[PDB]
Amino acid sequence: NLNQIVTDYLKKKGFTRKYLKAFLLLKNWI
Amino acid sequence: ASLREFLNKMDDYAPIIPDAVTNYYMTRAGLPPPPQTDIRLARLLALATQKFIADIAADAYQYSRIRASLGIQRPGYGGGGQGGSQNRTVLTMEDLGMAVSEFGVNVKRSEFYR
Amino acid sequence: RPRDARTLELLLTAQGVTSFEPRVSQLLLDFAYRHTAAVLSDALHLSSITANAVALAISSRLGYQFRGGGGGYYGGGGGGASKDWMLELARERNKVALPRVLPSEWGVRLPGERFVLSGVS
Amino acid sequence: PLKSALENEKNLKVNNRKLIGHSGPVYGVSFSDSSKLLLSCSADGQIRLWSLEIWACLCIYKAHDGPVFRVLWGPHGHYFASAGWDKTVRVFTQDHASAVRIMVGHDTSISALAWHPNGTYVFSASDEMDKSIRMWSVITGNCVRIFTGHTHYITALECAHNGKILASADTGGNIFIWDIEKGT
Amino acid sequence: ERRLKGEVMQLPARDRRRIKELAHNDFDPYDALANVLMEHALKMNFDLEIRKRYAQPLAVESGEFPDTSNIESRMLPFCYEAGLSSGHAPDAAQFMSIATETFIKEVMSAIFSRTRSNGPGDSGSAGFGLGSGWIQTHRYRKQLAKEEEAFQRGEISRDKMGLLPVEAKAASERGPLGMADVRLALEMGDCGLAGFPVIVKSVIYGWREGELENWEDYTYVDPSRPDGIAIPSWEGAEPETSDLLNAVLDSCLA
Amino acid sequence: GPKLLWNPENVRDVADALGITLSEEPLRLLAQDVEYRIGQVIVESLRFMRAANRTTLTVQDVSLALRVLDVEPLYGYESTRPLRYGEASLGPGQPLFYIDDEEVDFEKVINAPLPKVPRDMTFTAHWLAVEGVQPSIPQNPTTAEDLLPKG
Amino acid sequence: ANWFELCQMMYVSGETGEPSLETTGIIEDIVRQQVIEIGLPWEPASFYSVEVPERQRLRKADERTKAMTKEEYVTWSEFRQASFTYRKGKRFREWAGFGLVTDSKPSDDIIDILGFLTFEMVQTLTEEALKIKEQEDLHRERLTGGGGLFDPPNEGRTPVEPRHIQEAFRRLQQRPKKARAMLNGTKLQQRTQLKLF
Amino acid sequence: NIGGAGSGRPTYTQPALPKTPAFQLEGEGERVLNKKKLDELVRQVCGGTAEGQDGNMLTPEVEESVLNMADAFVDNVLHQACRNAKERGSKVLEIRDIQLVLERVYNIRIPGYAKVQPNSNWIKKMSAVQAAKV
Amino acid sequence: PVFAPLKRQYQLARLHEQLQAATNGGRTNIFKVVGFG
Amino acid sequence: DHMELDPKNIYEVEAKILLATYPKLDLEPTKNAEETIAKLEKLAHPEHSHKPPEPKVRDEALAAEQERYMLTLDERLSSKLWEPRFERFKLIENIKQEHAEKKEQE
Amino acid sequence: GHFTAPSSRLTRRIDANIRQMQETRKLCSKIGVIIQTHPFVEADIEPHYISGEGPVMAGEVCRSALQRSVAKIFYHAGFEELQPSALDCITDIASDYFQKLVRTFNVYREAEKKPATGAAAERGARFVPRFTPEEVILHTLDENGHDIDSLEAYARDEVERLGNKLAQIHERMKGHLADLLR
Repeated sequence: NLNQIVTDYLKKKGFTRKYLKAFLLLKNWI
Repeated sequence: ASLREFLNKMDDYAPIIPDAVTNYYMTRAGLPPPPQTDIRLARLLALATQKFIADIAADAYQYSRIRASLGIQRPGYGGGGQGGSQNRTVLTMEDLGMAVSEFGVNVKRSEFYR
Repeated sequence: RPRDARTLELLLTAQGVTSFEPRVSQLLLDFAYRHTAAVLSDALHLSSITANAVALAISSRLGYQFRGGGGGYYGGGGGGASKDWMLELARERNKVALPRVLPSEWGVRLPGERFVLSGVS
Repeated sequence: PLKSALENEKNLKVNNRKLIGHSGPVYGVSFSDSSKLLLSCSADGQIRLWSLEIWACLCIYKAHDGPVFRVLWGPHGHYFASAGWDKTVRVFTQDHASAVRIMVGHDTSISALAWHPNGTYVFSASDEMDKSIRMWSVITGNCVRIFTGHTHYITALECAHNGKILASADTGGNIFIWDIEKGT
Repeated sequence: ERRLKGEVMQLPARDRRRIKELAHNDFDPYDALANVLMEHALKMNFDLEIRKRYAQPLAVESGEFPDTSNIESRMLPFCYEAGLSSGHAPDAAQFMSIATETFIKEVMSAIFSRTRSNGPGDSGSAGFGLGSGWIQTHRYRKQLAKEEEAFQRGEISRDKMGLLPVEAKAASERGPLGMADVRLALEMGDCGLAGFPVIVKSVIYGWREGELENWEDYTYVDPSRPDGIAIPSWEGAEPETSDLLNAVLDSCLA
Repeated sequence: GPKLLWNPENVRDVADALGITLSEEPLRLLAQDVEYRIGQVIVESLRFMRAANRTTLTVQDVSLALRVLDVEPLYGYESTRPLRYGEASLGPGQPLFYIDDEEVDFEKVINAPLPKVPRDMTFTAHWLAVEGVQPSIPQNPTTAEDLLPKG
Repeated sequence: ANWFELCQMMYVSGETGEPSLETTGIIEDIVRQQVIEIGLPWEPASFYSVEVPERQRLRKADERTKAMTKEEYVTWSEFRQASFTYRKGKRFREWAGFGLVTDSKPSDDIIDILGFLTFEMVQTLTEEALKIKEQEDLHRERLTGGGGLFDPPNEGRTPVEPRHIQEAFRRLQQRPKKARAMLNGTKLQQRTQLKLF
Repeated sequence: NIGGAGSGRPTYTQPALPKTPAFQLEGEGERVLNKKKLDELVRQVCGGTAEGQDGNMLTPEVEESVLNMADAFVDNVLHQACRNAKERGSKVLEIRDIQLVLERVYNIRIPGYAKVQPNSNWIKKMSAVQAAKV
Repeated sequence: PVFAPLKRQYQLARLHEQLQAATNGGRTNIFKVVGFG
Repeated sequence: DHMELDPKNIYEVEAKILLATYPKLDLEPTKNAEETIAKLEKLAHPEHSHKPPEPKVRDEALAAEQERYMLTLDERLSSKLWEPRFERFKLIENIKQEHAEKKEQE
Repeated sequence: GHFTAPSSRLTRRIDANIRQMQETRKLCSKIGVIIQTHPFVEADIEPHYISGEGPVMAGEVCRSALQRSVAKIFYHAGFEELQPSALDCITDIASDYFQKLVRTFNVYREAEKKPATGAAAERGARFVPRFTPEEVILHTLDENGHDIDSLEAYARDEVERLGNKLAQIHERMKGHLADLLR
């Protein structure tokens, strides 16, 4: 079972439990 | 001989290979066509190819002639028909294989596939 | 249609290929013939020839070609390099910091003058 | 008609052009983030950076050994990644002539690529015995996820725009949907 | 699908039986990988002389080109491994050394021919004689012909090594062989390294020559330029004692 | 040993061509090795074919597969002429096949007419579906000839 | 065998010293290997079914000839007749293994051709080895007062060594690039047969 | 000195006439000749070097590659040759095996150290095929 | 086969031999710890 | 079963281990180059922020000669002009222990 | 004329040699009787239009033209009959050689630059190309077994010499036939 192997390995490793932009935008919207 | 004079005189050394073939294979190998690449260079490369092929053909003919006058063709070069017509020299596979084996190529085949 | 030529066709068909090109099976047959001839000549020169001679000839041949195939875990495919050596190289390369870039150069820079195609006309 | 920045070609009338210079079959192309740059990879083992303003090559990258099958710009257009025959993925930046990161861990050839929409993770897939997907970290170059379950050749990959979904397809007609965070 | 039946049945029955026999194969346990994984993870004691192979340093470790002594030292462990109890012939070390020298000379000659030009002439005592030489440019060829003609009249004399002034002048410019030349020469052919993939891969995967030094030299994209390129012209806690520990370790390693 | 798809009789024929006599064990070993090599070549060729978004195995793919494996190239297999197989008969139940090949004169070859030049590459456009419905125009396929669940 | 013919041929070609026995053995091995390894039909006239009837070496040689004495001239002329197969048919055929590799007793024209070829090989080998040795000495260049009773007058001249012969042989075996032009861009090992220099 | 106990041990302990060891009174020494060997080879194959310069013909990164080449070549050749020799029933290594390996795998020929025909079945098959062809 | 540089193999062999010597064939554990440091 | 882990499950085991090790990842899309640059700068790692390496680089004589001359024909000391391991002693101890243990039975 | 051999001094004298060989063969056949052929004509293609400006990419037509040229050269080498497989093999080899040559040219033309020295460094330039346009072409020819002199000789002398020899042989054949008839 994979779970048992994973648990064993994990235990063995000690795993504890600025304004120009707005201007251009406004012009493009206008 | 000089590169400059040879390139200038290239007008008198145009090979027999058409321009379409040269453009096709130059583009396949990664070189644009003559309009962007001096036509002299394309002609020079085609001339080199022609020289190589001519040398191979000469070697093949030399190999063929000696064989003309035990008496069994070498294994591995299956190819041919009835044997041609008249006493004409025929470009068979054995001569071509023996000739090109000098250039590093190998053209062995099988005769009876079973 | 010779034999083994109707069998290679079926083998390829049974693996997805929905089309073909005549003279492909001919190419495969000729390749098999040439490989057999080369291996047999090498074995004959090595040593009646035993199985040890054939094994030695194949082992010697494998030294400089056929370094591919679909090998999986620790199978010498895709070049034949060992995974540990590649991990060492990756560790060495993945140590340096990523290059620093500024928004004014994000998309317009290029490598040094020595590694560019400048003036090749 | 297409336009060229070279004065000698002022107002030339053509609507299709050619880019020559590869010496083998071409397997990938990626338009940049209009677009002014293009990438391409072929079977000779080279990656080329073209220009869509003068229509000529600018650089060549020679970090591969064997065919290159895929290439991809980044989501924003400064980084690109390439994978090929030698079972390794590399991440380049156009400012440098060498790979800045090398990513080992696959067991067979690569057959797909993708980028995370935030431009710091990369996906890849392999064929043959090892049909698994992986997710690398651009900062460290270490895998952080593996997805298994495919049984056929994987042909495509795609990452959702929100950034929490991944879709992959194979030659059996199956499409999978993966949860990146939970790997399920 | 209909034509599939006909295609299948076109074969003889014996071939069909041979094909159908495949189902009895015992699949792919690939247990042969066990030895590979293990490797990667009265009487004479033949195992005490094989272990001596690692005692002698390699050529790269020391910097000495292998000679008869090193090869002689290396021979015996291989023989004992393969089962040759008797040993090796007395005069094998010299043969092996000569073969190694010839191989290295051939490889180096292959690399040099594809990246150098204007080599020493063939007047006498120099050049390549009956071997394969380098190319010659027009101007250098003209000057060499003129100098060779002149030297017959006694006007000019050779240098200490037998090179005429033009040849010595040309040889002055050439610099040492680098890695760019090796990389370029490996694109043309194999250079005799068809059996050493590790060397070629190491060459390919290394840094580009002259990149670490010029790590911050860049160009820019600018279509106005001719080519689109614009060239710019607890005890002892580590977080506090780390420096001292590093210094002592550096002194220890030396 | 295992079961071999390659018939050892071909190995026997090749050995006979070289004047060599083989026992059963070396014959089996050689046949198995040749089978493995053919498998490797097929794997590489299919890899190259799939890399180009196709389901049609051509000769260029096999040539590339041979190139990556460091094998000597095979020349002359691109010819556009048809492939015709002859049929000899060694004896009852042992037919043999050969490649039909008839000699020709250089006149007939050099004087032949060139094939037709295919037109240039071009592209067009049309509407495959509008709001989920396929218009019945000439470009779209006819309704006469798998596109709807029925569970 | 043939040691003395080798010595005479070396003397003719510019080796006035006294080469040791190893040089002779190596040269004999090379020549034996080459020999064992070993208008016109293909001329333009052969294109038709029926035929119809018709109708720096020199400079050095001259300098040496001008720069030798009468006794040296006599010795040089006498050595010039040295041959491998001049009135030695049986000995050469035994030393060439004719029977084991071909039908025995060919014509004597073949023997004359073989002698000519062998003379040419020895000439070329000596001429190249001399240059190699001279270059080695020239690069290398850049304590007993009183005197004895058997001391040489001036010495200074030494013969060639086996290593020089080996280097010359390696130099002679190289082929033109036209035999490799078909392996460009690939990693294929080149393999060929012995080159008949 | 045979026996394997070792020589030169200053402890408590013979043939009639033992062989003298090897010694050199004064000279360059092997530590210099071995290092100069590579530059000598480069000079040999480079064509020649002008006065006032020598030695620095290979950059530091290429000498390491050359040395690795040499070591790998030696190891591979010896490993192949020993097995090849043991194959044919021999119990000692002779120059013939090394020469065979070098000739047939590397195209190297070192001087101065000392066929195939078809059988009847192939001829019969060729005759049958040719007869069927006509 | 699988390929890798010679240097790595030689260094690994030397290290393994030295460790086998030091640990006396695995009969002695030189990595044990007594106390709490 | 025999072996503690058959190869075919290696990929699944590694996937689960990696899932356990890295439970949380950054999966927030950006919108322009500046955001990506900022994210790259923020996430830098101490262990992967080094610098590129540096290019690889390459009167008493009479006394030394006298010493070398005086050390002529010395079998062992000449070569040197030493890492003891006590292998023979350990072999002797092992064999003695084996012999004593065997004698225990008899 | 795109798919036909150019016009120059080399294709001429080659057509001439082939025609002279055919005529002499006819005379020899007449002598033997005491058979007939027709001149080689290179075909062409119907008018073709191409968008933009680029090479005409058609594999079959180009391969057939190359095969025609190879057959012409092989016949000029003194052949009368052939086998299809041999022609296919030589055609494939020729195409591969062409591609190798062009790839070598491109490999040399775009190599990594080198540091400048001497007057180049004095002017301030740092890097200069490591192969000048002359050396690029010289290396391209050398790596494939060629030289300027060999190509010049092949283009200028061999064809002329063969033509002269063929003319002499034809004159001798005519004289012999006339004398035999008398």
